Amino acid sequence: NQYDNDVTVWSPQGRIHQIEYAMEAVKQGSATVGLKSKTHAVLVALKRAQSELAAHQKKILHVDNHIGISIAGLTADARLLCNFMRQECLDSRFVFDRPLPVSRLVSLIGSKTQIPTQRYGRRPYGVGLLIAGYDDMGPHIFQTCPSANYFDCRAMSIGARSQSARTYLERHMSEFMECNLNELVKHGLRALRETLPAEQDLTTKNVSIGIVGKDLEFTIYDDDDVSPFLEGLEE
Amino acid sequence: TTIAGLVFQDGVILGADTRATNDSVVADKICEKIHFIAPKIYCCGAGVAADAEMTTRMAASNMELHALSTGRECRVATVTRMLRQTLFRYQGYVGASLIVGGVDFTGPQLYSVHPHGSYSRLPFTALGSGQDAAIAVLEDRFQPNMTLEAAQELLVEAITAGILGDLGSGGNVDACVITAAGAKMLRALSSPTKPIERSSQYRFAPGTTPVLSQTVVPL
Amino acid sequence: MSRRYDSRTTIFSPEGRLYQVEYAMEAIGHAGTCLGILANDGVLLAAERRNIHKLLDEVFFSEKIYKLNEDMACSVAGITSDANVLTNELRLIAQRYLLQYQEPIPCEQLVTALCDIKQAYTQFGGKRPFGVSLLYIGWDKHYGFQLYQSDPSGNYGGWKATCIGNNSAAAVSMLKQDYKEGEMTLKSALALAIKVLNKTMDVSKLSAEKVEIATLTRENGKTVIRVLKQKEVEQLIKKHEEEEAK
Amino acid sequence: SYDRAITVFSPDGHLFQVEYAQEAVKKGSTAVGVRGKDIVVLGVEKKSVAKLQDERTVRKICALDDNVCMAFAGLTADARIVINRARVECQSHRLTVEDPVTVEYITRYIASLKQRYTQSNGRRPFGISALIVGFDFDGTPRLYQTDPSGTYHAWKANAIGRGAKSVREFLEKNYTDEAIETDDLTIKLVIKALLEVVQSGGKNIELAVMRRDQPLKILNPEEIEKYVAEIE
Amino acid sequence: SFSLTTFSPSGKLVQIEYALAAVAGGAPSVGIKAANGVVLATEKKQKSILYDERSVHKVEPITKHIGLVYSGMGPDYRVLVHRARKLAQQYYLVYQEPIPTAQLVQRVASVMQEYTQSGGVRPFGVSLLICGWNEGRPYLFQSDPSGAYFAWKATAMGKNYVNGKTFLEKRYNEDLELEDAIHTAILTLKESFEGQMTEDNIEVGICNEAGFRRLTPTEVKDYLAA
Amino acid sequence: SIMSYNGGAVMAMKGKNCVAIAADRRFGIQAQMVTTDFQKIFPMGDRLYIGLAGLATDVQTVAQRLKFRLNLYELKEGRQIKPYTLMSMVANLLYEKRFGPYYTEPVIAGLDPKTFKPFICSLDLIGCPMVTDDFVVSGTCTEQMYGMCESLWEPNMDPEHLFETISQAMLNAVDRDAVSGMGVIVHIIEKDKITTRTLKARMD
Amino acid sequence: TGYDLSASTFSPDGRVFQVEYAMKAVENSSTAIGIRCKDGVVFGVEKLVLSKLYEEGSNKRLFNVDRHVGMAVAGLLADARSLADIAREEASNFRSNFGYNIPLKHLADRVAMYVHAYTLYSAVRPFGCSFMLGSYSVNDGAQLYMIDPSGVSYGYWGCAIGKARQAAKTEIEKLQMKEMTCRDVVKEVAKIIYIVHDEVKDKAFELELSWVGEITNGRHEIVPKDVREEAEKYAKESLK
Amino acid sequence: TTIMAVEFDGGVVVGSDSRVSAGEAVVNRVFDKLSPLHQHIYCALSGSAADAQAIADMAAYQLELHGMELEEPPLVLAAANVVRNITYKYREDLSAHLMVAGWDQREGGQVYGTMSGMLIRQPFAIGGSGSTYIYGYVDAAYKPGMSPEECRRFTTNAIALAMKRDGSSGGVIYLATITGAGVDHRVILGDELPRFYDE
Amino acid sequence: FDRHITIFSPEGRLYQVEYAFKAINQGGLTSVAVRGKDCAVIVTQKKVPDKLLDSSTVTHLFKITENIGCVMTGMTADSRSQVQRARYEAANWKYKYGYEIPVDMLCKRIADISQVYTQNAEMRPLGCCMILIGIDEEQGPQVYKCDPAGYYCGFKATAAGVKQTESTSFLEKKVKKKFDWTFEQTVETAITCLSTVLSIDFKPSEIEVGVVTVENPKFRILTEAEIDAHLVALAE
Repeated sequence: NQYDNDVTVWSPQGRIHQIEYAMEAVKQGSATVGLKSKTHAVLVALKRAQSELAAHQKKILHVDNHIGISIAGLTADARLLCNFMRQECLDSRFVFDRPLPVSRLVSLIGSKTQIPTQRYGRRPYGVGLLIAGYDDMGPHIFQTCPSANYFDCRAMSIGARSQSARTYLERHMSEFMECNLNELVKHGLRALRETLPAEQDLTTKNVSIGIVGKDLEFTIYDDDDVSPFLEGLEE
Repeated sequence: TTIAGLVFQDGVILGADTRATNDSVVADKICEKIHFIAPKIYCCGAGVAADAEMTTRMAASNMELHALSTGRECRVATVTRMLRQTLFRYQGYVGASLIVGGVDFTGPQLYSVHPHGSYSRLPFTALGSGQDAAIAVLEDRFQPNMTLEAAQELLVEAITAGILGDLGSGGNVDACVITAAGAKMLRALSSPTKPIERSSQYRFAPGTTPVLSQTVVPL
Repeated sequence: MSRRYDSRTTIFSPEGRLYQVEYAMEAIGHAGTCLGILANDGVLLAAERRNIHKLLDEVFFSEKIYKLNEDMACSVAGITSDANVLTNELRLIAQRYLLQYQEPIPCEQLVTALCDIKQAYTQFGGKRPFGVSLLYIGWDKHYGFQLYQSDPSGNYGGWKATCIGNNSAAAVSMLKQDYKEGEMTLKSALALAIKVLNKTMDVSKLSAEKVEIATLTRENGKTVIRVLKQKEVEQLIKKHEEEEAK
Repeated sequence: SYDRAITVFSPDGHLFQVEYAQEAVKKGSTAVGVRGKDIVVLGVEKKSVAKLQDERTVRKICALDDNVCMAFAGLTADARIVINRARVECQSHRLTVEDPVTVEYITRYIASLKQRYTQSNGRRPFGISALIVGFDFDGTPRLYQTDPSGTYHAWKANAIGRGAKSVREFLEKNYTDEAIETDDLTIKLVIKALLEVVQSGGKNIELAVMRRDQPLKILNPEEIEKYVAEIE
Repeated sequence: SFSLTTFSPSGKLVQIEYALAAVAGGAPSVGIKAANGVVLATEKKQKSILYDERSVHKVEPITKHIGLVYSGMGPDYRVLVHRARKLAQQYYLVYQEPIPTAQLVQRVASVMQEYTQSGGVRPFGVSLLICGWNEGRPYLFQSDPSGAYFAWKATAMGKNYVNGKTFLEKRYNEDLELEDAIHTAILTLKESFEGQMTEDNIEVGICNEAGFRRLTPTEVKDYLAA
Repeated sequence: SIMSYNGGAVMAMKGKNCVAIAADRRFGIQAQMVTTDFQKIFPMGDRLYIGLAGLATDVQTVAQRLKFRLNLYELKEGRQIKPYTLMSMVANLLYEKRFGPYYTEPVIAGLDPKTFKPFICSLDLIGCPMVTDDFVVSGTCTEQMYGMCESLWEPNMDPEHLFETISQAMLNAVDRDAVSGMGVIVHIIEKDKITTRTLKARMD
Repeated sequence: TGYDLSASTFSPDGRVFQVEYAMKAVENSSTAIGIRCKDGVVFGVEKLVLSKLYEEGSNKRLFNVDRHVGMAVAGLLADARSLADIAREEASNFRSNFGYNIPLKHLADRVAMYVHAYTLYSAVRPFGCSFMLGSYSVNDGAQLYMIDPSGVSYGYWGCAIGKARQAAKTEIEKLQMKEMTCRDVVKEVAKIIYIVHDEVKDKAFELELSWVGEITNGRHEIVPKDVREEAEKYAKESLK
Repeated sequence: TTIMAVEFDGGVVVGSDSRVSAGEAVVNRVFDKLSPLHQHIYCALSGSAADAQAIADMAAYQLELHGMELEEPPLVLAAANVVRNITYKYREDLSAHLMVAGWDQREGGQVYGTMSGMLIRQPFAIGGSGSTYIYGYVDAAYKPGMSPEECRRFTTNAIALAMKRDGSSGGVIYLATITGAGVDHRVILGDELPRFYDE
Repeated sequence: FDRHITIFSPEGRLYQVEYAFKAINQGGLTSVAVRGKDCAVIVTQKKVPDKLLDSSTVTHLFKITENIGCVMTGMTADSRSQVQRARYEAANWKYKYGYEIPVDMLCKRIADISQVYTQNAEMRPLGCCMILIGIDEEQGPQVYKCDPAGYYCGFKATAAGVKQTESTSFLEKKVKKKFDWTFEQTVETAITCLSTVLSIDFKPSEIEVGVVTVENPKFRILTEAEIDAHLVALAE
């Protein structure tokens, strides 16, 4: 009714509906999934094309050698945080000559996300961010929210039709830690199967992935190297 | 330029001479020095001419604002914290030198302000170019809590010793007598120069000037 | 903040006009009746005083008539508060002109300078517009004797004769009928103001105290402005007093 | 300060504020202009004053420079700000570049202002549409029309203000190579372009002309009647 | 950051129209300019006998020769005291002379004009009577919430000003002594104010050749003989 | 210094009810002379004048800001400014720019706008107001102008004496100066009118 | 009525509804409790398990403001993480100025200044979380204060916040917490949370405890895994 | 220009000289250089007299605003930091040098040299152009664990020795002693100054 | 519309300011203060909802400066805000004018801060009334009360809260008798006032009593042990 106009107005139940609808816009778009083992972490992003003539949108944004992120939500809203996140990672190596820790970066990104919220007139960021990274303590999977909340997860699936995907992730979570880089991609791609209906399932064309590891810097694969990753797996 | 001040039992008195000079010649014979702030508080400046003038007038307006706003009469210790914070902000670049004193409900208080912004409380002081000549008589001949009329003639001897001593002190000598009951100003208090006359009388009749053009503007 | 209470003057009506400006012209019509006449020998200005009471004083030179500068003057009908704002801004623009060119500002230049400031608030800023309508008189080196009328929307224009405030439709109609273009001068045309001010005022027996008259004429290379003597204006009304009988 | 958006979108996509701005453009007086062969001619109707106004301030045909002049139809308020700040650009362009001003260069900077005023916070779109016309290098004339929205076009013959579409119907039908052949036929076309929207107006038509190297020249009322005398 | 004052369909200013409506709902105030001085009489009404009278005064001086009274919202008048006093000191800096009455009220009313224009600020709910003495000419001015200051030989405001003006249409004559003008203003407020009439409730002050001087309750008690 | 760059001088005196002002017309650059037609004295309106000397730029600059702020005071109040009040304006104007000071030595003389009452004064390069009821001299020849004035000055003299007095003052004084001379403008301020004469001096 | 549309608008009954809604937003948060005793101040937090996919230690509600100052929050999590950095930058500016650790009474007062500053205007909103600030020092001892959406400091011997509040506050009043020692406080803090939460809507949870006091040598420190599970086993005696 | 501070068990002792000298001609020969930062906290001015007085009031303000918020006197370490943070900030345009000493209900008597804008903790500190010649006397005479009277002995004698050699130091001594009880004041007149070897 | 923000009502009122007057009244605490000959006393209701709450952690008596005490009644959110802002002023007063701020100017500056809340529509009035006490060398004991509207005046006996209407009546009954002004016997009058209104006989921890005297210009808070002495032992 009259409580949905802006962020500052609180509902009589103590809820901000603009932040609530900010989480709704994240469910309105492509579903991405990511997971981490004791060594390697993989981010599986689902690329979607509006038509067959138009190509697939880019859901992966390269951050640094040790850090990468996938975006689910309003498309262009991630561009502002992208150039900011890249600038923060460069400033870390520009001063400390050291890559910024993964947990410290997300804490700084969650700060810039929360600042415009309480201040009237500034629109909250309506895109969700699934970011991964590797450090001396191993890989990390950090899922964020438009409310600026961010967690630490072994595996997480966000977006539309992520219900059956999360159920698959929970039962197989015990394997996600002990599997090697090859098996992480396999079960990671089969987790993306539940995010789409029974007609269109998965192809190497519309599905891209990225990986980070112990001695391996974050890389991005789209079609060529992804074809042997998908094939050889039962669904 | 030499100004002086002193503290007596019931109040303070600030002495000054009348002569202002452009550091080569005498600019004015009768030029006044002592300024006005409050009914119970008057001040006198020294050092740079205009820097002392504007500084006292800018502080005198804030005293009237504080007076009427509080409904209470002005305080003497309040004056200095206005002055120095304005002068110290300029870091002594302003050559204004001020000897400030007055009477409040607490009692007689006589301060002094150097161009760098320093302040000190004391019964008597003198500043200016010829200060050291006038400070001598003041430091030597002062007694604690002297009689009012005894301190008046003491100030007359003070600046008089600074007149012959310095090339910047001359003309007449006036003082400002401020008391706990009220304030008073004495003009033409000391007239050391008696030779103001003219020997030869010269009356130049019209026509001795080679007139060229003439025009008149009516009103 | 509370956009609920924001009137947004910059919004156009569905008829393609401004809300505040349209209501500003009506507020001017409620003000007193003021007229002006541009003649050969100079400019003529007369203004009614709608304030009538036995306790009034008016220690100033005039109520609705002000002096802009040496060579120019003005009248006012509208909100009395916003008039002092425009009067000060006219005195600022005219004197800042004297800095650069060291010459008196022409009549047309000073008028168009404030009208840009008037409508600047209707263009942006969110602040309410001005409800003041001003008449302009004076002399310049080129165009000479000039008479100008301004509008709250910022629009203006030259006028040989005009009227502002109450009774605008009746006065201007009565003005044109007997108005002599480039012919009837101060002396004669001064009788028209008294004749018009008596018709515009609904209360009969027009009083010299209820009206005010000021003229500006440059003579012998010097601009002369004065407020006419009420004792003489009474005799100037005594003329109109004997006009209906003879 | 005052910071908020003024012009916002609609469920059908059209702009409420901008359409009401162009509505006030049509509510103004009818102004016309054409691009002649060797010259340019502007004209605008005059609402008939009764034995009062002075024509110095009322004149709606101005000149931004010796090369380029302009006319406007709409609210007289916003017209004077554009004329002033465009003349500043004309002198600023000559200050920056020794070469004279270009009609296309000055025109775009004008309409660009109205685009800024539309998308700026707290500003307002103007209710004016101006015809920018002048001479380019080698003597090639150019006629451009502005828009409150900030776009600008090129026109061989143009009409603005009230009944702009009505006169445009007379334009497109009666504009041929026979039009704007000579300085006389160019002026007579501007008069006839003002004869459709005129109701018992008569002498109210005022005209202006710019001839080659010379700057904008105002035709005297008797010189106007000379070309108006021929109708039938 | 937006001005809430807009033009009514009749042309009136709605925010300022209700500004004077708050002024008329306050304590009555009157003034008279006669002979060599100007008198200002106000009525101070407390809510009980537990409030100190001499603590806060309605009549306040601005400069030596100028003083002001008010009827309306109390706190809104305290803002004008600081701005009027500070303006007079900025005057004394430039011209080194006491401020005239006409110059003061002009720029003081300009503060009223600014807050009826600049956004995010409500107009004032006060109306002030201006008393000043300059170059042998008595000055009695009346200011409103809109910022329009007029000239009055005598005036009434606050509550029951209609009956107050009626008294000034008769009781006020010319060549009237300042002392008789004070008792005349008391007769004007005789009908308005009811209950117990004391010297503490009424607050009177004057300005003359000697300057603006506020009257003490002891002196007022002698002026209550009528 | 820069005060001696353009040279020039301004002199003003007071009679009984009247005051007098005179100044040299010379305008030049250092040793080189340019033109003798320069005007160092500007009218301030009825019964008031102001002189200026020193750097010729600030003479044509500061004096232009006068009538700027003067008219604003003459438009708001329906009276002319007092010469005692005008002195505070110039002293305040020089102390807004005090930090990088203008170069000039103002001279103010006139009458009480109220009636006949005369008043005179002068200011300083740094803006210090100085009230002297006898005479004021300013310029590069200053030290030479003193002895002439103080010897021939008298408290009360009719306009007839003030004619020859300040004339003979200027003449012999300005002689010994290299950078001042070549024409003199004299202004005499009476109650009901104003007398302005031109003096014949050596061209040198 | 439209009187609740803004915090700058007062109710005709003289109330502020927007700030009251922020307190109702805290009522949606999970239950968190804290207790102070002679040895130090003991913290506890109920950590709800939304899904098994969360890593151990994720959704940490224990924030470290400074060396001697810990904090536990109940409300919107990001609003607490944003203010946590504000408190850290504030305590850092204190030591950079006066050269020592800010006391709890001084820090909780300046944070309340920032909390209430957002309740004053219409251009911002109040914090949707109510938090507790503990501290320990040899100069003071165990100290515990509480800040609310209105930005007011409340000292407590023991306290409860979150959804279930009044029920946990009464259980704390039934036993004197000042005589007991931090070693025995974590036993009761664990027993209370088991009594507070039952399985109706939420499924499972875990106990998050924090230590500040003499046992931690005057430094904010999380509970070790060995002692935490030991205190939970003693708390499982009430469950069995 | 001579200032001195000595630490002992219950508190500290701060001496000063009354001569304010600029050039070879004394400006003001009688002045009290002790400027209170607070009831229980004082400072010792040195260097340029005018520039040092401004820092004292700017410090006494920032300290007073922080004092009433906690309703307790700030730590002596907090006083030296405020003096240092103000000094080091403006130290390029201010040649003033200060000496901070005080007592608190926790640490006790402390002395922190702020000279030039640095910070140091010393049992005794000296400063000014007159203290340049007392480095020899302070080492042999000073011994720890002296009573306030025994400290004032070592304090007054070192200052009475200072003002003899220095031309810019002279006048009378102003003493301040802050203990748990309160503040004490002693003024040593020129004739009351202990006299040393003049030959 | 006029009932929400601060704008002039058609009757001349201000509803945003008046709804604040009900907000001070909404706090559920009644405060009284009486100005005596040699002293000024403040007695307010000290409420402790739960035993887990602590005494010294919640107090209604604040110190603006050493010689000026402050008591607050309303929603505590606005209580602490003004006191910090007042301490930014009273301290600033000494940095400029160099002496302890008088009670006259302290109430004037705090009012001006509250006057901007009413004039500026961006901000809101504060929901706590402020009663400032102190002493000066001329007028002696000073007692003022500043409303959120910005008005303040010298009050011989002032009251606030829900019982303010009944509290003012009993304060009039004591002054109507020309009650002899002495220090502790006046402290009774302020305590007996709240005691007779609510008909309770409060415990020593249920009230908070501040004091200021000519002998002690520094503000003091009466000890709860001394409160018990003058409640039980002297009810007379």
